[PDB]
Amino acid sequence: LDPGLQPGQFSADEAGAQLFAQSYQSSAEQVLFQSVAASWAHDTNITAENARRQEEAALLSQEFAEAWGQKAKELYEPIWQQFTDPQLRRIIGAVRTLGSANLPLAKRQQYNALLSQMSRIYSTAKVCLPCWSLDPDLTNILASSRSYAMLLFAWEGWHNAAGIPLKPLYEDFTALSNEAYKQDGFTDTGAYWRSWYNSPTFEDDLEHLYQQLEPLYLNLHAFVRRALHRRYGDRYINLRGPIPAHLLGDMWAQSWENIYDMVVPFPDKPNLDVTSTMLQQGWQATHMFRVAEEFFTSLELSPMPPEFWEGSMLEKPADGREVVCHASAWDFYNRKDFRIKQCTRVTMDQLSTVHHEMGHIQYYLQYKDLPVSLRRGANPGFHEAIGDVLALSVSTPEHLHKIGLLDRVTNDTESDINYLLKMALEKIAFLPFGYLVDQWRWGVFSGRTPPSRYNFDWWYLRTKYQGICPPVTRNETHFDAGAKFHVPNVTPYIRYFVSFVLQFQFHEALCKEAGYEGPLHQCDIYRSTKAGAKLRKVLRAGSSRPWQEVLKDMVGLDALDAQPLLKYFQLVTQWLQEQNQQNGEVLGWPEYQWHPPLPDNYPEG
Ligand SMILES: *[C@@H]1O[C@H](CO[C@@H]2O[C@@H](C)[C@@H](O)[C@@H](O)[C@@H]2O)[C@@H](O[C@@H]2O[C@H](CO)[C@@H](O[C@@H]3O[C@H](CO)[C@@H](O)[C@H](O)[C@@H]3O)[C@H](O)[C@H]2NC(C)=O)[C@H](O)[C@H]1NC(C)=O
Ligand SMILES: *[C@@H]1O[C@H](CO[C@@H]2O[C@@H](C)[C@@H](O)[C@@H](O)[C@@H]2O)[C@@H](O[C@@H]2O[C@H](CO)[C@@H](O)[C@H](O)[C@H]2NC(C)=O)[C@H](O)[C@H]1NC(C)=O
Ligand SMILES: C[C@H](N[C@H](C(=O)O)[C@@H]1CCCN1C(=O)[C@@H](N)CC(=O)O)C(=O)N1CCC[C@H]1C(=O)O
Ligand SMILES: *[C@@H]1O[C@H](CO)[C@@H](O[C@@H]2O[C@H](CO)[C@@H](O)[C@H](O)[C@H]2NC(C)=O)[C@H](O)[C@H]1NC(C)=O
Ligand SMILES: [Cl-]
Ligand SMILES: [Mg+2]
Ligand SMILES: [Zn+2]
Repeated sequence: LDPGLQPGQFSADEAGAQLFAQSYQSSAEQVLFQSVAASWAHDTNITAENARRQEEAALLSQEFAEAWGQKAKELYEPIWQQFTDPQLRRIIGAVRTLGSANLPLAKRQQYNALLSQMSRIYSTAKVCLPCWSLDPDLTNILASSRSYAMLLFAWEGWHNAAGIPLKPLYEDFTALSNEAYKQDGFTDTGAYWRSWYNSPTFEDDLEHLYQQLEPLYLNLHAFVRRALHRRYGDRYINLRGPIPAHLLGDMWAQSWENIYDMVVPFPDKPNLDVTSTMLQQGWQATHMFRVAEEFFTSLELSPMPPEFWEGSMLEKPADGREVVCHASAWDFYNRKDFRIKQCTRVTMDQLSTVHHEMGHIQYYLQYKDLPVSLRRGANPGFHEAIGDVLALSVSTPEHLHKIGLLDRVTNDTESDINYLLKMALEKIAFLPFGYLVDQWRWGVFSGRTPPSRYNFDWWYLRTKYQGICPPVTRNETHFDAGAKFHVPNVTPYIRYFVSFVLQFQFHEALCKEAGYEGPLHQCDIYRSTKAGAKLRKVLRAGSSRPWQEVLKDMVGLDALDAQPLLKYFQLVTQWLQEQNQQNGEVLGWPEYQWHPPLPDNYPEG
């Protein structure tokens, strides 16, 4: 480490800790920036040289973190929790957790190389014919093809191409991660991840939430399985068993909005999927990002700065460069550079993804003047919910009419059911997947799931919660959890389950502050400066305040609560129950061993 980046001398009391934090800040911006810039150079141009430069930057960040981290524990470990400044408690508490910087040099190098190699395998994998990339090719197949065998070839090809080679790498990463965080006092890596929510009842609280939500998923599941049976027939759909995992519009069966045209309850009404109108009108990536920006400024939040438009990657590069296409938002920690990297496609669900990533950017813009250690969300679920809240207003048929994407307008019972069913395919279908992914990963980090059971325990949870089955046989040479971005790219997932409940709490509170008095699912907060100011208060706090207190100020309650979500969907919850009873459906999948057969002469066709 450069000496100029090393800590000097400070007293072991609150007065000294304030000076320690100020000196840390003045060097941390330089070290964080160089690491983000090297990650950006790699993710937008994957090459062996850019991976070497990124690993070099990661090693330096670990040297910085060890030096200031060791000094913080030596001076303040027994006293920082009683300091009178709550911002200072948070800064010192973060600095004394060293993470991967606890490892000796050789294991640090091994750790960084695994992260680089795992990212490469996932983002360059391809499916070659008897080659397709995940984005756009395989995504488009899973969303629009209605040929069972074509869908199967894409699903099987992808899970085999990405999952199989990742397994040996993921076993080594898990061991090294645990060794690192044990030295910060955590029993395993999953305990560190859960500690961010600062709640001793976290796991029990989540389970209780899912108990209230499960009847809504079971009824959506049965209704959709019936529609699939009408398309594919008894050979491929078992009305009392799990759904084959490749038929629901998405590589992970994680949201089902892309099969809306196959289940719409009242097909005679206006098409609430505006994708064909976007293409007809000539929308491109730039229009989508400017339309999202103008919603934010209608609320008197900030526009995107010049550095955002000059630096971002909003389309897949056409020079054939290899890139990480998975959509992501980037804070460079210098208060100036903020960017999105997205291989944007012109569709309705991509317009929602644009809003989701721009919600992250807006957070970065609002808290950039805090110390670096507090430039985070109140908890990670807050960060995921911001863009989704705005996107709930944008998708209302009334808002779509205002921005020219839906001409015909009606307010009748059948149109309400269509809209809420489409929104249920996006939000309710996701709940089991958002809940199960880190149940799997927490078991791996704790040792309850060793390598010999990675796939056995993944498919137990997938069938338990989602009611789906793999459409070809799997064994422990397969590593199907590894075929989902967040696993090889080491991003925690329970933030998305928290977000999908929390965003309806935010929507209800902002709709009230805007003076709206109709049904919750027809609220549009567009141009409400009062809602804007309420949201701005949350965003400017960063992680300076306990999240339970920020939530109480915003919505009137200091805990996660499913009731606003239930209220939003109530009309379609009742309708789906009534329909399934009339069709004599079985709720659930009591034939839990069932798998579909292979198509005739497969893969030859
Ligand atoms: C669409 O129509 C609904 C109500 O009409 C219909 O009722 C069903 C039979 C079906 O036909 C549905 O398609 C549809 O819901 C309108 O909702 C009504 O909005 C008004 C004003 O926004 C509400 O009045 C307020 O109610 C609150 C309750 O707390 C009071 O505090 C206020 O003082 C005020 O009285 C009314 O409650 C609400 N009715 C229902 C059943 O929700 C909706 O506005 C309309 N949407 C559009 C875009 O025109
Ligand atoms: C695990 O599965 C792979 C491949 O999947 C198999 O595909 C069919 C045979 C299906 O009916 C299922 O049995 C399996 O899931 C197996 O890889 C095969 O291995 C044998 C011998 O090792 C070889 O002759 C085949 O060519 C292989 N197939 C491929 C596609 O590589 C593997 O044997 C199964 N068992 C283990 C422990 O990995
Ligand atoms: C499309 C979205 N990409 C993530 C996100 O935006 O959350 C990306 C990759 C992982 C983190 N990340 C970031 O951009 C962070 N730098 C933001 C931050 O933490 O500040 C994604 O994965 N989503 C959307 C809902 C369901 C889930 C999914 O698609 O599975
Ligand atoms: C992608 O990254 C590579 C580095 O791996 C860049 O290649 C370098 O480009 C500079 C500028 O022309 C040359 O001076 C170097 O000799 C190149 N190095 C190597 C190893 O080829 C490349 O420019 C990047 N591509 C884009 C589009 O940014
Ligand atoms: Cl999280
Ligand atoms: Mg989709
Ligand atoms: Zn996000």
